[PDB]
Amino acid sequence: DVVNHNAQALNTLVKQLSSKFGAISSVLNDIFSRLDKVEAEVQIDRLIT
Amino acid sequence: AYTNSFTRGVYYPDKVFRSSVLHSTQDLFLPFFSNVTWFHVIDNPVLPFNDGVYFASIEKSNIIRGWIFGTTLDSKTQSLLIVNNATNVVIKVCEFQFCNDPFLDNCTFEYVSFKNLREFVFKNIDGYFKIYSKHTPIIVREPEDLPQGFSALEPLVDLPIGINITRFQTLLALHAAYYVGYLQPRTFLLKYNENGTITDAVDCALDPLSETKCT
Amino acid sequence: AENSVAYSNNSIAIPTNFTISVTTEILPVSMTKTSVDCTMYICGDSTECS
Amino acid sequence: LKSFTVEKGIYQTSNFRVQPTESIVRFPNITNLCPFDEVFNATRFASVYAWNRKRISNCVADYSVLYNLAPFFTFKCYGVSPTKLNDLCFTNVYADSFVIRGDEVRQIAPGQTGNIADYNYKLPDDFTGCVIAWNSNKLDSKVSGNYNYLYRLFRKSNLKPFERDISTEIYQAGNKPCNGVAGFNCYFPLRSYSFRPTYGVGHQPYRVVVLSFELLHAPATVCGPKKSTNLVKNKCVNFNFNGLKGTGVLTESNKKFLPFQQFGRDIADTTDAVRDPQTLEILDITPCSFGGVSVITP
Amino acid sequence: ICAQKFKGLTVLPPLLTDEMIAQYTSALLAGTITSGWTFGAGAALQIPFA
Ligand SMILES: *[C@@H]1O[C@H](CO)[C@@H](O[C@@H]2O[C@H](CO)[C@@H](O[C@@H]3O[C@H](CO[C@H]4O[C@H](CO)[C@@H](O)[C@H](O)[C@@H]4O)[C@@H](O)[C@H](O[C@H]4O[C@H](CO)[C@@H](O)[C@H](O)[C@@H]4O)[C@@H]3O)[C@H](O)[C@H]2NC(C)=O)[C@H](O)[C@H]1NC(C)=O
Ligand SMILES: *[C@@H]1O[C@H](CO)[C@@H](O[C@@H]2O[C@H](CO)[C@@H](O)[C@H](O)[C@H]2NC(C)=O)[C@H](O)[C@H]1NC(C)=O
Ligand SMILES: *[C@@H]1O[C@H](CO)[C@@H](O)[C@H](O)[C@H]1NC(C)=O
Ligand SMILES: *[C@@H]1O[C@H](CO)[C@@H](O)[C@H](O)[C@H]1NC(C)=O
Ligand SMILES: *[C@@H]1O[C@H](CO)[C@@H](O)[C@H](O)[C@H]1NC(C)=O
Ligand SMILES: *[C@@H]1O[C@H](CO)[C@@H](O)[C@H](O)[C@H]1NC(C)=O
Ligand SMILES: *[C@@H]1O[C@H](CO)[C@@H](O)[C@H](O)[C@H]1NC(C)=O
Repeated sequence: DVVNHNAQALNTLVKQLSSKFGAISSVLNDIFSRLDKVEAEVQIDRLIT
Repeated sequence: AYTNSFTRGVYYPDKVFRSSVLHSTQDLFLPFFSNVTWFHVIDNPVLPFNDGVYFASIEKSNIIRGWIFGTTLDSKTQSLLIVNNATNVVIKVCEFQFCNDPFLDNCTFEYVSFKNLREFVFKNIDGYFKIYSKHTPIIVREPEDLPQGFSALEPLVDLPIGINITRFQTLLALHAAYYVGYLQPRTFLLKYNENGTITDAVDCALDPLSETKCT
Repeated sequence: AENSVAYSNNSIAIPTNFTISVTTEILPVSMTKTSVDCTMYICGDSTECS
Repeated sequence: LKSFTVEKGIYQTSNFRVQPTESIVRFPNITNLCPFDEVFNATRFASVYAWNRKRISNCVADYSVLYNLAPFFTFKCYGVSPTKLNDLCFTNVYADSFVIRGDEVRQIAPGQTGNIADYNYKLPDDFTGCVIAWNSNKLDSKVSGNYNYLYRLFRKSNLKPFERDISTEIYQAGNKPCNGVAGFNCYFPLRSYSFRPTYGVGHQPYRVVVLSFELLHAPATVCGPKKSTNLVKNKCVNFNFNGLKGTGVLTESNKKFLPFQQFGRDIADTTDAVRDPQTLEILDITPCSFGGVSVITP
Repeated sequence: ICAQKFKGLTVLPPLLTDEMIAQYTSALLAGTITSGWTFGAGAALQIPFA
């Protein structure tokens, strides 16, 4: 259980990077490329939070 | 005449290569152990298309020759016709009906490019037509129903047509049996090996055990 | 299993033999030591996100 | 540590080292300039409610025409910024070029209710793309009314979004069966606004092109005007594959792609393997920056 | 494991390797066998196991 919990928490932390958190995309560079700096910052603030 | 599909109809849902991973997806799939309709070769009655059609054919040598898709099939609107030939394969969307009964002897789009088991999946997304195929033969011990096993269907044809389809009909060779099933929105668990080939799948809504597997 | 001890005013039970038992007790002492780089995890190879 | 004095021990240090980047661009090598003049400079536009859609597949979409010419009014783009459209790539582009009354040009938006918003310009909830309009006083305004455009109304039923259809049958506003014959509360579908140059500025006709893009980074046949440079490997470089930007070392990979497969994705659904759009070789992406080192000091 | 290393998530090794933990358990076993409880209170005093 000590091995499995420490593996499972790291797997969850890795898999959580595909989430959008209400933004348009989970890919960081796509928001920068598809939007200008007025709304790219407010879209990536959700990802950072 | 009804028969039972046996863990068949799983296609590649995207172009993304994934290696040695279990991936859960939400798409129009043929449900596991569903009830499919089975026809003999004499007949080709006209059948509805719904949200998607899984087609299968067990045939001797090129008994099935093509397909007809449409809505009214009365030479007023577009009807997608696929005819495969030993020379070359023809796909057209011509509106006009040519034969009184369809058999083997200003269109907006044209494209020219029991020993045999063939599986196909035809579906439309916003009028965009996707055709997935698989061609693996069976040599001996043909039981005249769906063979028990698993295989993955690779994408072949993408047509940017925008053509509404509601009903369809197949084409037979003239001078064997075929299977039709319908796709439903399902969540599937897919297994990818080191090659990237889909080797196993789990239908999440089939039974509580597979729901536990998906959880 | 239900047992009934034969209690009495003048009655004792004294063992006439023994046995030597060896049991196993298992105790975790430590776990996996992890470390997280914050910039490489959150943004990752992106200067303007940093 | 945000301190000038460091105590004795081992410390994990975040990287303050500056790594310069070299931009590498890679795009499909199609040389055909896109015929936007077939959409714009045509003599007569298409029928408004017939939903005649123009398909753009093999093109170099140069938007300098869209930005450096006088007749352009609005650039209402949803899901993408118009100012960065020349840097990306698209799979298939679709154009709906019809003529609307100017006061109804504001009705071309998803989630709106109107005669234009419900029957021909019904954008879905997940619509991406741009709406462009300009004036048509010189071409689409005629003396005693222009009859080249016909419009459909007088129905309480709304059609499906992005389903091309023709309704030649009479819109049955009344309960009595019209059966293609005008009668009580039976209105013919096609109606002419009869555009004139003597009308108001809002009532003057406007030429409107709705461009729908597919913003996926799939095998793309439409790209903006940009060169393609040499593929630098085994070094920390930027990369731009079909509009897909990234930073990292591109190396040779042994992941045997299926012939229809374009991208490889990791456990975290991040892009790990790519396919070159020209040479059709498979490249592995390794992160550039080392995350941090340990400093052992007294 | 390589995906976590690419994402800023590293795992540090322990300070004491398993050979050294085995040497500690060997020392404790040898002291318990050859000296009883006397090595826990100070210097080890040899005594027969009987
Ligand atoms: C307290 O309890 C202990 C045991 O916990 C008793 O001590 C003796 O313990 C030894 C083993 O620890 C016993 O020895 C064994 O005796 C067997 C005799 O079995 C034969 O006889 C009985 C009775 O007649 C028959 O029912 C049976 O079928 C047999 O015919 C031997 O067969 C055993 O030999 C095996 O093991 C030895 C190794 O020990 C091998 O070398 C042999 O080849 C063979 O495989 C074994 O020798 C012994 O029986 C116990 N003593 C008694 C009297 O039972 C204490 O006696 C007890 N104290 C009190 C006060 O109760
Ligand atoms: C595709 O075409 C069919 C028929 O051409 C359409 O079905 C019609 O739908 C209307 C509205 O519900 C009905 O009043 C008609 O009776 C239907 N016709 C038939 C023959 O059933 C269908 O709506 C079109 N679109 C889709 C997405 O299937
Ligand atoms: C399929 O349907 C038929 C009747 O339509 C029924 O008799 C048969 O049991 C069904 N098969 C399955 C597997 O449910
Ligand atoms: C093709 O010609 C027929 C014959 O008049 C016509 O009804 C139909 O609308 C035409 N289709 C196209 C797409 O031009
Ligand atoms: C993957 O393909 C290789 C050939 O390139 C083959 O040797 C290997 O066995 C395949 N993997 C599996 C799990 O079959
Ligand atoms: C023990 O002695 C007391 C006093 O005579 C008596 O009441 C009790 O029942 C006795 N207990 C037993 C178990 O005999
Ligand atoms: C142009 O593209 C084709 C196919 O995409 C490729 O085979 C060829 O090498 C490319 N040429 C250059 C100069 O990039």
